[PDB]
Amino acid sequence: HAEPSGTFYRYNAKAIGSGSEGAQAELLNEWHSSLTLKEAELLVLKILKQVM
Amino acid sequence: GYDRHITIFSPEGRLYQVEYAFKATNQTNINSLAVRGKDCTVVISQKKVPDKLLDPTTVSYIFCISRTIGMVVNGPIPDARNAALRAKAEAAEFRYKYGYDMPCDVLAKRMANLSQIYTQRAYMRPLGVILTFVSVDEELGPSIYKTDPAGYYVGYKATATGPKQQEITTNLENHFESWEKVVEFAITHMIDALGTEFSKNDLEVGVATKDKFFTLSAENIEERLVAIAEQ
Amino acid sequence: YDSRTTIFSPEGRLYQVEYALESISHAGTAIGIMASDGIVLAAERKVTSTLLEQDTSTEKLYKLNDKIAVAVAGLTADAEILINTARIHAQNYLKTYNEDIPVEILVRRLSDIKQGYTQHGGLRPFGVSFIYAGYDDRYGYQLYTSNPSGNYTGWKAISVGANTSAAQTLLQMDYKDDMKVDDAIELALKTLSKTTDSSALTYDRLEFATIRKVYQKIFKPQEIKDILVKTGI
Amino acid sequence: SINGGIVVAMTGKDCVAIACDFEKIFHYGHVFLGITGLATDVTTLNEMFRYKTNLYKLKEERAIEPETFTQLVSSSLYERRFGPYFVGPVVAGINSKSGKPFIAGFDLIGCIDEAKDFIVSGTASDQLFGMCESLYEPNLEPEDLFETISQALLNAAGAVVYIIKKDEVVKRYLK
Amino acid sequence: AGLSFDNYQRNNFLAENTTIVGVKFNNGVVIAADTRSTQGPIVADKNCAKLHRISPKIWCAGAGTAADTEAVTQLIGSNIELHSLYTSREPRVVSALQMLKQHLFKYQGHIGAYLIVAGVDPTGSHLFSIHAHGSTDVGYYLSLGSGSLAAMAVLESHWKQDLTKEEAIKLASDAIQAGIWNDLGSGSNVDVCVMEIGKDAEYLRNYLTPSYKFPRGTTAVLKESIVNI
Amino acid sequence: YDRALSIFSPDGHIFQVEYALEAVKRGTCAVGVKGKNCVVLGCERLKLQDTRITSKVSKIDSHVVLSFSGLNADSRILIEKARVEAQSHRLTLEDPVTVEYLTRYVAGVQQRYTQSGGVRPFGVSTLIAGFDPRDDEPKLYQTEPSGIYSSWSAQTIGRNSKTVREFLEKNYDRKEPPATVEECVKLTVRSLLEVIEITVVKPDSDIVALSSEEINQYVTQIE
Amino acid sequence: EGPNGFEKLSLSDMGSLVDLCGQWLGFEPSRYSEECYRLWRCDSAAIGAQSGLYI
Amino acid sequence: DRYSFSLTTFSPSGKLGQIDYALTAVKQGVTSLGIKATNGVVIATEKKSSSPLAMSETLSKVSLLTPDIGAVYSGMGPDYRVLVDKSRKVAHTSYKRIYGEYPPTKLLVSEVAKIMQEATQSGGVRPFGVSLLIAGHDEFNGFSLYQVDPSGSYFPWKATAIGKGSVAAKTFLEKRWNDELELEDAIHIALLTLKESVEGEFNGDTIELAIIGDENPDLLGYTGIPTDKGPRFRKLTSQEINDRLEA
Amino acid sequence: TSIGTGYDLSNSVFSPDGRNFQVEYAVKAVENGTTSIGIKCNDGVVFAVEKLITSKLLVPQKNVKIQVVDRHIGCVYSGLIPDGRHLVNRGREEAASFKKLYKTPIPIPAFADRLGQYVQAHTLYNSVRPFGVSTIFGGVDKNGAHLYMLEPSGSYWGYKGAATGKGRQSAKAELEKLVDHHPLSAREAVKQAAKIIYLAHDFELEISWCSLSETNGLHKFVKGDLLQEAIDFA
Amino acid sequence: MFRNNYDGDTVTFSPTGRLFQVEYALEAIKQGSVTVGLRSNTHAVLVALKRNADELSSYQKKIIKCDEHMGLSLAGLAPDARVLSNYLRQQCNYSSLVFNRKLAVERAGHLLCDKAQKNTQSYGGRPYGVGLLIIGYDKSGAHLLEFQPSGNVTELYGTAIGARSQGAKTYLERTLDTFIKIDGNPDELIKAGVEAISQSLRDESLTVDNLSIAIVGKDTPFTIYDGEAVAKYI
Amino acid sequence: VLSSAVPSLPDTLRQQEGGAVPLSTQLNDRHPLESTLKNWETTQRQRQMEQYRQIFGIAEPMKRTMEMEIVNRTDFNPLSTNGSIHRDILLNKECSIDWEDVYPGTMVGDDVHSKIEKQLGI
Repeated sequence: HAEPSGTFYRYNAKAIGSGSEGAQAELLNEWHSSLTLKEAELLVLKILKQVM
Repeated sequence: GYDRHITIFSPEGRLYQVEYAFKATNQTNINSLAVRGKDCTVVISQKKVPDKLLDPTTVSYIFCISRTIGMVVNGPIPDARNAALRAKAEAAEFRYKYGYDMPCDVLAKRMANLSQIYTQRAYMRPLGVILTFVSVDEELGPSIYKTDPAGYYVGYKATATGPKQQEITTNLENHFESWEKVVEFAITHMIDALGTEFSKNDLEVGVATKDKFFTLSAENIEERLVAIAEQ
Repeated sequence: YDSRTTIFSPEGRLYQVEYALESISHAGTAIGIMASDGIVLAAERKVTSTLLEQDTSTEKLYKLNDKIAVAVAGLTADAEILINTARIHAQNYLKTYNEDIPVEILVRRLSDIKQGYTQHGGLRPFGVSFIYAGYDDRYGYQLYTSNPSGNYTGWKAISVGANTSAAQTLLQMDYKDDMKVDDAIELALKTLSKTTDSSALTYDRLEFATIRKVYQKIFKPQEIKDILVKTGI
Repeated sequence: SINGGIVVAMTGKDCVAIACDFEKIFHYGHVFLGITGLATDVTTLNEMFRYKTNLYKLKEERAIEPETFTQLVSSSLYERRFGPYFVGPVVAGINSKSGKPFIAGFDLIGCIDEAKDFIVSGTASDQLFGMCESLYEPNLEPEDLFETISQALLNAAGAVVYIIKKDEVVKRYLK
Repeated sequence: AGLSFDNYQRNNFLAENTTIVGVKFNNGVVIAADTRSTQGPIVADKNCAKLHRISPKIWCAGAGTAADTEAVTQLIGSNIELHSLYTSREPRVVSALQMLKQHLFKYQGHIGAYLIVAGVDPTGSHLFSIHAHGSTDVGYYLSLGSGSLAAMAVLESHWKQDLTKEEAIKLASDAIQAGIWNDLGSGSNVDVCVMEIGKDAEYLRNYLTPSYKFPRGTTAVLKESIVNI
Repeated sequence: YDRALSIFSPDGHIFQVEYALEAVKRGTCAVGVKGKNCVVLGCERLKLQDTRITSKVSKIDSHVVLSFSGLNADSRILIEKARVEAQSHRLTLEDPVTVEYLTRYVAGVQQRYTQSGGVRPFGVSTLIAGFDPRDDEPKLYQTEPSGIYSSWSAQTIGRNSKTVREFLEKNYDRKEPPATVEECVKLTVRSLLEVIEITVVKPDSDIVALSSEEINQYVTQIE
Repeated sequence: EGPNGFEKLSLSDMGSLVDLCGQWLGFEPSRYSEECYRLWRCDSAAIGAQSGLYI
Repeated sequence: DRYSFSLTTFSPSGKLGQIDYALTAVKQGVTSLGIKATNGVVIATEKKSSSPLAMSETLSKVSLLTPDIGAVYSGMGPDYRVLVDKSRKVAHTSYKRIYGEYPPTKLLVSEVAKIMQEATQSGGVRPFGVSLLIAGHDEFNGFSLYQVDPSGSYFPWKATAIGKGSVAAKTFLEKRWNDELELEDAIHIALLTLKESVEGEFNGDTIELAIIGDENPDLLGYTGIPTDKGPRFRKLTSQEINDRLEA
Repeated sequence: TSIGTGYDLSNSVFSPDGRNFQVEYAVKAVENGTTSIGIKCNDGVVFAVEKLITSKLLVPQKNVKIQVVDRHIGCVYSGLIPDGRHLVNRGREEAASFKKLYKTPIPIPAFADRLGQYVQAHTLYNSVRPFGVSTIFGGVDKNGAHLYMLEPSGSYWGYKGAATGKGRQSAKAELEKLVDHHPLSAREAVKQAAKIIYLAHDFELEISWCSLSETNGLHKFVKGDLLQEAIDFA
Repeated sequence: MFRNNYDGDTVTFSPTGRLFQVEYALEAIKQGSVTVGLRSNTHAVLVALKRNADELSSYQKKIIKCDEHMGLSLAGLAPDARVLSNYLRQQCNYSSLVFNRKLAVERAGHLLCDKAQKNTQSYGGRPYGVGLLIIGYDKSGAHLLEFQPSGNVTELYGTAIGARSQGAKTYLERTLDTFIKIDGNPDELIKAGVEAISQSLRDESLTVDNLSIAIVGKDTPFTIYDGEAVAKYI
Repeated sequence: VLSSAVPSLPDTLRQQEGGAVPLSTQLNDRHPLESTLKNWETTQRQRQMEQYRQIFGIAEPMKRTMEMEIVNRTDFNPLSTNGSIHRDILLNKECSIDWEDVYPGTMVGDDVHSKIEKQLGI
């Protein structure tokens, strides 16, 4: 994640833009190391459901 | 509004920033005097130290711009020294380009023209000094030319500058073979006009002759005062 | 929102450019009429004093090139810089194509220059508006006007400067598309007379030129007086 | 090639004559300019002088006189002093006010040869210098001037001759 | 800006396919020159003026590339006029020498102007010679041009200290006459200028000056026309 | 925060850039409609005006077209820069400019002029329409002073834009776009009557300005 | 600092803030702090750029 | 720092702020007038000095731009001095070095006006606070007199006055001008008009007068080549003015 | 009047009284620094500083406040740290350049002028602020000892005794008495300089001097027995 | 109140002589995380407490190596730290190419000092908001430099910068007599540093993730201990 | 100006020079005096500043160059190539003429906006 301030952070899961505060809170509840790609795609869509 | 902080016309048609520069020339509280002899020009200037610790030797407002040209500055010395280096360089360049010594009047024109830039450019402030060039031109003979921050330059047969220039000038108007005589003449009217007795430490003198311009030392000034006392 | 010309006000308007347009409203009225066989340019010489050299003092009408002329309303100082640029630009086209520059191209370049001065902070808008009258093969006789904002519009008969609204109204009611250059002259005299703030429209206050048949003739004061009385003004 | 044509100018009595062998003789008002050399330079100079004279007329509201035009050409030619125009120009005209016939000739970089008798330029000039001097006389009439100028041009070498009066110009062609 | 070099390469591709003397006398200086101009062996224009005027009392005469001498001389004349107006003083000859030599040095001698500058200033009379490369020298008498050697012989033979106005004119004129007779590049008449400290410069142009009418209709005419201004 | 381009408002948008949009909203109305194989551009148009030396729709190339709204003076210069790029691309490259490329360049110029406090951004929003070279897919793009360029099936900019962008939104179906020149033209005309000049661009550099639209006006008016 | 509705708080303030209001509100301080920091720091108007603008 | 916002901008009334203020500086300045006669032109002004000890010869307000052209000013001297230095320089670069002769009055005035105008739209320089009465002679246009204002607008005048006594002097010139004026008569009128405007002492030392009239070969500095004739601009000495006053 | 509201928010602006207030404010920044004095002797000069120790963590040998612009020039400043060290390096550059070109140590009067122009150059334009340091500098050259003191305004003079900083009025008053009483030898002044600092005043005393006789024209610090003797005298 | 009028930029002096705009830059360091530096006669150590933007984000790099012999830590604005650190690294490498000398630690800290003090004198630019702790070991030996954005570089035995750095500073002063004598024992010196930074903590405890340690000496080129390698020192 | 489509080629059209024919590699055969004469004034000015630095110190060149930059950057007139009136005074060329002054020296790229962009590097 590259902020305009000139600092970049290595993120396991990141949400930016409108509703990022809600998305990040849920990503903290739901992300885990063993998260496979398929459920990650569903997870991304699930996160989009709440904040969209 | 902005007219007070930058050099642009006010509704009255006057540049306030340039006029405030004139008042800065009297901050040093020093007044000068320049008169012309038959073959030499002499300029007088007070040397109010006044502090005991301050060394009077380095307190000089008279600069040897060139071999024949010297100038006396009324106002803050940091602006005076900046002006000196400008004039000290314009004279040399003129000799290089045109092959003969810088005349007194032309130098005032160049410095005055430079001052005109500061009165027109918004981001350049007026220098805030009054320069009195004294020299003995090989063509016009002795001459005195005075420059002011407004960009004006005028030749004078005799001029005084400072807070009490009006007092000094009025005496010269009423009045109107060697440079030692004019020095005594100039000092006497400074004493008469201001009413303050002078010593070597309180006075600095510059003399312009056919050959060169030089500033009298402390002991040399004392000799002239002694000669005055003989009267 | 009017201290500088590079700032849009919340209403999305440039006050500095608007003020430039208002400046022209205080200038001498210049009126241009296109006839079926020529064009007529007239202007009110507002700056008047009997000590002023009424002759050889063309200040409103200028010759950009053969078959082109401009009537100036607003700051005369600003016009001279644009006019000289137009004269240079017209000759470059001839030096390049060996053909007289079309009027449309010349107007477009000048308006672009004026537009640029409304797009730079250190440049104020040109307080001047032109009335271009010229002739070229592409469109024949054509008449244009340009504003400080840098936008031009074609016209059959246009009045610029002071009392433009009053003069323009007179043109609409009287302008017949099939008039001659002569009839345009009477109308041009007529429109100014009812529009000028002066008691009477004398020649010394007035300037004229015409493009017809192609010769452009800027009228000397001697014949301006002759046409004035001929029209009964 | 069309390069290297010969142009000649002569001064008469209240009249001047300029002749040349696409045209190499051009006029800007009442002043005539003849250019000899590279055709590209001839075309370029005409456009440049037309550009300059036209601005001069507009700015000054007055036609450029031959004396003034002579300096303009010289100054323009000196520009590009390095890599000049391969042309030798000749100017002929009559001053509007004084009416004195005027002619001049230049080198590559504008050396004003303001001869009071005649001017030639271009190839084969070496032959034409002597012929003009043998035939030339001072104060010829416009008709007599034509014979002298035409005879020098034809025998030295179609041809065209301009006879310039105060308010009249005559253009003639020769066998 | 300035000289452009706009067609140096093109011209290269296409190619691949006088007497002047100065005499200083007691109360001034005299400059003289011939009046023959040659375009190669041909005499392009006789009766030519070779004495330029940098200022009212500073006159110049040159050789080499004619246009270069005319170009710089006029340019320096403007600077002298402007500088005099700026300083409100009678211009010095040394002033012209410095800008004239500095200008030539700037162009590395490509401007082939060899000049003799003579004039009178408030500091006295002067006489200088300038080369294309900027080098200069000062002498009581000088000579320049193809006929310089012939003229110098007369000057050396007859010149003396504190010459009079009349003698200097005769000496300078005689020197030019020697070049006229003995050098091909020099000929025609003699132009003489006299500059004195307390008097206006005297330009003595032409100081020394050492039928085939065909019947009308001889030349046939194809056609005639009238041109309109 | 209002008086500079280089300052963000506390809520997080540059007001000065926004103020340029209201200038566009003050300009004359422009419309654009994408058919299946064609694009239609309609524009909003005194007594003494010379109508024979005036077209609000200026073509940037043989196959590209560009309408605009807002300050006319700014548009006339933005158009000129686009025209030069179109030929320059046709010169440095061989193929003509892609419609997406031109709008990207035009938007870049508008975006570029926003990168300094001493320059007034162009108060003009462009409506670029055309066909890619040797392609039959209509493409319509819109640019804004801020420099954002977007692809639209149908868009209107300028005076009375919301009212006209609402009429199009309900009458234009992305799944049922008009499939005839008449159909799109009728929609564009009907779009303009809610408040005439119509231009039609067809593939292979076939640009024609319609005349006698009164038939469509009479037909639409009756219905 | 900042205009009304956009005030920014330093990470030091946030620590001093949750662990003190918890005294009055009466929540389990460690669990309450653990919940609050996630909501403070992950993304919020109060933290702003302070999470990446500083080392 | 790529730019600087313009000092001169339009007011809501359509007027340029600094321009009008600059005109006021000219109005508050010392008076200067010019009169165009049938065979010459006169330009006159009076010298105000800080102290009598000033050398009047150095207070040259009337100056020579070309031998046939002269100028006088009212307002800020330094601005006029700079303009004259550029005007003389421009007369050589633009015209003389191109055409070999000095420019006519109208062209030189236009180029001076161009210099003054470019200061009216700039972010660094205020407009020049001077109005110049430029008088000169042209071979074709003949004698002419132009007044150029800070805005860069120049007008030809038969007779005009600028400065503190502009209105009073201009009305006085109105009642005492005609197409038949002789240069000698014009000088008499100019000295009169300047007498009402001048405060204090009126002689040849407080007054300087220059005239464009017949040539002055004595001022040319050299003889010969009669085609090159003298200058026309002549600055009357204090001696000559004093003689004129007593008459 | 000491604020000058309206004419004090920008540099290179003259107030109605002719004063440039930004420069005056820079003077007040000088008055808040540690007092520093300089005494001119018959054979050299002496510098003294009341270095206020902040913490033990500072390395004592590397924490030196009396800078040496050149081998023969000593410099001590009071005021803003960034400006003081910036000026010293620039002055250091000038001294090296003069030696490089003319192959001789730069004279003190010439060195002061070069600094004065640089300091004064920042009072001309509004894009820069005046240096907020008054620098006491001096040394020995062909003409003997020299002591100079330049202000934020760029004005400098030669002094028989100089003082700056918060402890300025007291030091100057006592410094005047010393000159009046002994109108000094390099040895004697070191003791007197220590005395003045202690009178002016946790702080430590730093002293340096440069004299022709006792240091053959070089600038050296005071250490060991000499230091303690000066403290004992104080 | 009155501070608002004179804190607009780094060019306006306040009527009291204060230069606010650069004071704020010094205050910006308190926003950064605490870093601690200390050195013995032969060894120098840096200890830094990294911070993460969120629990899903990696901890920000806080210690950099300019060469094998010296390095630095960061505290304050990230963008300024990026500029200064890499600019310094551009100078380590430059000297070797043309001259083939190691750029001494003292020179490294002072070439950067000139960079920061320019921004405090000119309009437009702003003072850097980052403080540095540079540690290295060269011929002379151990070195520890603390650079402040106001162009003030100080040689230090130990120091701490960043949020709540006062606590670490107090501990270092209380233990200066001890860790200086820890010579030839790199392991013990780090333990002292880790203890020093521990006092600055409020809630967060030491972990292998957030903690970073660096050390350099005669037998130890600049090495950064991060991750599992830091477990022993905790 | 480099081509917008490809940022590695000169924009042949916008750079009106007579086609791409005047290619970059071919502008190497030059008049011997061209390079020296083109930047002669610059060399003299820089040499003059060096002497000021040696004698008067770095302060004087800084003051001279800062004044010139103030004049140059505050002067924007896209309708005149003539030097500023104050530029001559600072350069001390207010009473001097040169061929660069006498000879100061297209539909596409000579517009004002071209200079506005270059002036501001926008």
